[PDB]
Amino acid sequence: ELQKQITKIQNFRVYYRDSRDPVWKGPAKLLWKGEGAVVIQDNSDIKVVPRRKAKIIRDYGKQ
Amino acid sequence: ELQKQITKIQNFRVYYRDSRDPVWKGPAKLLWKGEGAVVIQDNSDIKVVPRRKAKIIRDYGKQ
Amino acid sequence: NFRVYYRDSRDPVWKGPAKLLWKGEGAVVIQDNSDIKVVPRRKAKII
Amino acid sequence: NFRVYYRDSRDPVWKGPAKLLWKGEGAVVIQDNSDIKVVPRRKAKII
Amino acid sequence: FLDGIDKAQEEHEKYHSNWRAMASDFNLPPVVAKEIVASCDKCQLKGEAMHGQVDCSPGIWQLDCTHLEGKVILVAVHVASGYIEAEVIPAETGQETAYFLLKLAGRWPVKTVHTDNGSNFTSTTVKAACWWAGIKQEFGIPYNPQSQGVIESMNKELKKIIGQVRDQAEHLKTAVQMAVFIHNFKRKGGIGGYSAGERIVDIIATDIQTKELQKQITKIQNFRVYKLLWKGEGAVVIQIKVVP
Amino acid sequence: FLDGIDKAQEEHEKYHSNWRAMASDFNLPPVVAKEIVASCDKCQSPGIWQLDCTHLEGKVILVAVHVASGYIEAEVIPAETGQETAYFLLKLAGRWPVKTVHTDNGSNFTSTTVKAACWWAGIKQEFVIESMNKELKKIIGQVRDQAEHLKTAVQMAVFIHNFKRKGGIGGYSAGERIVDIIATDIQTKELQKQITKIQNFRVYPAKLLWKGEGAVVIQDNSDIKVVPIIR
Amino acid sequence: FLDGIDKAQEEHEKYHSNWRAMASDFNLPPVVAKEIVASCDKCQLKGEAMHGQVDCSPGIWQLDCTHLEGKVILVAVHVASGYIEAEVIPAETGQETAYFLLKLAGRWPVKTVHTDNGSNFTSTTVKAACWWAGIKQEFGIPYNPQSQGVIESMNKELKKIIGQVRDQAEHLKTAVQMAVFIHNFKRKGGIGGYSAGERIVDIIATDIQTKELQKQITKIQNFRVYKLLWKGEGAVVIQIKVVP
Amino acid sequence: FLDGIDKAQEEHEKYHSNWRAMASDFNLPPVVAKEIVASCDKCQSPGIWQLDCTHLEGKVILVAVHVASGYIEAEVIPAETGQETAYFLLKLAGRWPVKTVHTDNGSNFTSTTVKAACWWAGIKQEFVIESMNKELKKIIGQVRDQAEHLKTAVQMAVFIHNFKRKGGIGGYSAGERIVDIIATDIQTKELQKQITKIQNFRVYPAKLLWKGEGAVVIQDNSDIKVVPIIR
DNA sequence: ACTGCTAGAGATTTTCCC
DNA sequence: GGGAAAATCTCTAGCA
DNA sequence: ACTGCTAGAGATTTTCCC
DNA sequence: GGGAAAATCTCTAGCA
Ligand SMILES: [Ca+2]
Ligand SMILES: [Ca+2]
Ligand SMILES: [Ca+2]
Ligand SMILES: [Ca+2]
Ligand SMILES: [Zn+2]
Ligand SMILES: [Zn+2]
Ligand SMILES: [Zn+2]
Ligand SMILES: [Zn+2]
Repeated sequence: ELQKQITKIQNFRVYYRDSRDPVWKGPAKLLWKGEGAVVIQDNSDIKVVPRRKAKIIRDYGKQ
Repeated sequence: ELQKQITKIQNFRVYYRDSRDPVWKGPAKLLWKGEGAVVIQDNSDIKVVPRRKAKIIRDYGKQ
Repeated sequence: NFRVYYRDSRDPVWKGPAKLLWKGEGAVVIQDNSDIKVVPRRKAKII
Repeated sequence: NFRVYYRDSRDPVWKGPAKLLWKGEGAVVIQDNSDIKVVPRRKAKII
Repeated sequence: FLDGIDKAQEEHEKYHSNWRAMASDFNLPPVVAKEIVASCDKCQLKGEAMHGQVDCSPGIWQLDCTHLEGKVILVAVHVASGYIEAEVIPAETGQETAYFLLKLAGRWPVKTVHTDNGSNFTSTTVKAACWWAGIKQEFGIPYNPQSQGVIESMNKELKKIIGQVRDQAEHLKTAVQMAVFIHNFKRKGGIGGYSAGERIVDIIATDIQTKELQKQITKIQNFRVYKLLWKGEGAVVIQIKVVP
Repeated sequence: FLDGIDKAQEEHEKYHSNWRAMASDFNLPPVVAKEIVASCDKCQSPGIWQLDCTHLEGKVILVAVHVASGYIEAEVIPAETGQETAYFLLKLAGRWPVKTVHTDNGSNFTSTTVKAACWWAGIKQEFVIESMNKELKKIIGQVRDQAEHLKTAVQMAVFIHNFKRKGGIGGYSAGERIVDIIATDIQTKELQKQITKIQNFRVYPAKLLWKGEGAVVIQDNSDIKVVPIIR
Repeated sequence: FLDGIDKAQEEHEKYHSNWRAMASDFNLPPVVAKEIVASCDKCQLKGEAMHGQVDCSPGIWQLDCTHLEGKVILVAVHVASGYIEAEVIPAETGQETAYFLLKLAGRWPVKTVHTDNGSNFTSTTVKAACWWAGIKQEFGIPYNPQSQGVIESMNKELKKIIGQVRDQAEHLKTAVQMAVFIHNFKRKGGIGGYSAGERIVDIIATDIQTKELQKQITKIQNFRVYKLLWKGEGAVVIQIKVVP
Repeated sequence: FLDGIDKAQEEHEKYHSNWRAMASDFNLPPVVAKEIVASCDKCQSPGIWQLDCTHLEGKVILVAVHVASGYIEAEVIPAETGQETAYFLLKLAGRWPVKTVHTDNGSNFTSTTVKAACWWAGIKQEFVIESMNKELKKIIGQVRDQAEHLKTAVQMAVFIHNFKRKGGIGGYSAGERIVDIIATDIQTKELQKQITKIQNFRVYPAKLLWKGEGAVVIQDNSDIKVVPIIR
């Protein structure tokens, strides 16, 4: 009843950025979403992005 | 009497550029200097640069 | 045979299409209605 | 303790030095002669 | 080599030579010549070669007035999606700006607006509208238009689309709304291959769904890891650190 | 991979769930689940808006209601003119995916200018929205003393209706309902584009449902098979 | 899918959608949608995202007039070294430009000058001076100031150095010549760690020495390789190809 | 590496060639060859310009001659004023590496403005250049009919003298001679900077001549050694 | 205490198709 | 494992 | 048929020093 | 083989 919701929140993609790199890093895996930070998993690397530096979408090319 | 002059013309450094790369590639070895082209050896690679794309100096930090 | 859509002397509008006469490293020489023009390649699109 | 030499509102001249109060990601809050100013980090140099 | 320091300062007071010139002429190490040129107030004339990054939260918008054909176009962008709202206003006044902003906040979930320091946005009228609608007002640094770079890029793109369909409309109002239609729904590409209209509903539906999903997750996982945010098999995220 | 397919086929013929439930429950691609729900015989509107004109204080307020969500857009217009109606309609079509508008056959709704605007934006015209009009008029009466003009009170009422009046089943506002409905319609359109892209392929003669990186899902004579393609 | 081509052209004639929108909406491959957007005259509004490269021969200079404190500064740069010549001229006229150019050609081996299409440089007076001195005149593309980017960068740097030492001089002429001194001899860094004054004599002495050295080499090596330019042990350069 | 060192030491004590010949002939670094020529006892000006004023047609032409090369710079100045002389001198110091100027102690050369300009530019003042003045005046007479003004004839004469009048030993013009002389002076200054940078190091007590990537060249008691360092 | 970006054109690299 | 197509990277104007 | 560049500031990578 | 210094890379304003 809980792992279904955890995999559902992991089905969301995050496009994030770093502090001085102006390019948009690719679609990561959303692990956790907070009010000020967003914990992602990009390239088997768990990062904590600020919320103001992330665009989270469920890509509707999931079909 | 000739190889002395060939090594003397090889003691000159060339700073060259390519057609679409705006960065100045580093000091090559001047092999031949013509009126419109300049034959250089950069990184064991013999290139033919245009004369209008090359700055040839004898670096006086040769001391 | 190419089409060239170019940008001209202090004009924001884009003119064309024109015959491409010569393509260089950073500029093109084209002909837009019997007018030989030299445009930079940042201000021109060749198809 | 830092010195900040900054560029200001539509002025080509560079003012300073000022006390650095806060350094952010793309802007700094400084104090140049009892004037709290917010300058971008492209328009400021911190020593 | 303090004789080199004395002569290098005495020469830099005249010529304002850089660190390479003083390091080559007076036998100085680069640290000392860099200190000599850094202690001069007249030689600090260049800033950091970087750029900041705008706030791309799902609730922040960016507003700006542009001018076209002698008329004023008030444009707003959703900076997380590129969704464009635009109107032709009869005057660049805080009354029309507050009307546009109240109408936009009634249309979409606007949490924050990021404007410049134009009188339109700095007024008391736009300040009562954002207080009523619950919008936070962020103002950029004055005469730094790059702090609102999303809305200026969208002003450029909107003027380009207006110029493309200007001969299909008899007034500029129709051409502005036609360009808003074309940008929001007839041009794709970006972070999802979407148009801006698909991308804003993806952003907002994702915000709602992830908020409700994390609210249902958080009320179940109540572990204290030596507060658990996310447990995996290789790492564990707590609060926010990633412990191995 | 075939295990989830047979579980979904049995679960659909015993329960008749749609393709979204079979794609969430059994980890299938949505083309496979839609072909499962389309193989059955028992199991054989987000773009429709409705426009009306409401008269308050002598002024006229044009009101468009999303009939699937109840989301509303209102504008005090200077007159009941086809120019103002076509301007409102082009604005609304630029803001939201408007496919159909339902009007009340007035002199301004059947104008040539509104017909030209619906032709340009691609809108089809058809000739309980009064409940939405009554709730908007009572919210306007609740909020009229907070505004100086009527044009800045109908926007306050549209804000209160779309984001401050929650209800229905899940207690969502009209804005959350319209973004969920439009997101569902975008998922439907992307699934239809995915089906139309592979509806001309034939696999050796069988259909092509899903071409994975290691598997190819075909349908030979109402039998979904997984085998590891001509157009 | 020619029905998709017909409806995509009929929709692009209204909305001017890009190739991604037509490829997503009408089931088109990217080549066909790119052909539909490339056959439209109204959609060609962007040029190539590149830059050219100026002619950095050892004999070409670049001239430009700038304005400072209401006075006219005629500046020339050696674009292979950055060596700056500058004068304060009483008027932006072809007479003063021809005097400056004849004086510069008498001072340094000027083979080519690359100016814009300013009336000063386009005149018949500067055209007789370059004919007498033997200078070739290259003119840039009009209203493309990047074609003379070396001299505009040096105008920026020269104005910065003038602003640094403006309070040491009572007239602008003295400040311009002080800035020319500081740029040519008191600021180092570049392709050799040189100043511009060291770099120009390195460029020109290298040109003379390599010309004489290749003239003495060429009159000895007279082999015909199936004309020998340079023989090595891994390759052989002929004329100009590098045969293995 | 020591082979070229002993060949250069024997060749210097039999022939007394300078450090440039010993650095070109035996492939030594120039610090080593200069230490070889400095160890001997038998073998124990590019910045000097000279300024004069020449009167033609009533106008005054200030003429600076590089005394090592014969390269010339002339300007028709409006008056024999210390302002005009200091302006010419600051121009000349900005164009070329001017270290010393030799004048003819006039009222304009001993002015306070020229002294301030020589203090700022770093020039020292000292109080067959008439051969250069005569050749310039005869080239002006040869070229006066090709110009309208005298100011644009002295620049034509400076062009003809500096680049169109070749002579001397190798048949070089004054421009090639001054760029070879200034390049030789820059090589001399870079060698002096290289010597001064390592003149404080001591190698264990011996000098440090050349610190290669695999070798260290020292001098212990007039004996240049190669061994594979404190300041 | 706040902050360049966006869309298009062409080149380059990666992935799919037998 | 080559060729073609798609995805990604690089870079620029123009909006202030 | 012609063409962005230059110098400085900070980050990152490579080389030297025992 | 770490630490420090030097060399190299990245990026930006401002000149048109
Ligand atoms: Ca503004
Ligand atoms: Ca100019
Ligand atoms: Ca603006
Ligand atoms: Ca200019
Ligand atoms: Zn200074
Ligand atoms: Zn069924
Ligand atoms: Zn088009
Ligand atoms: Zn000797």
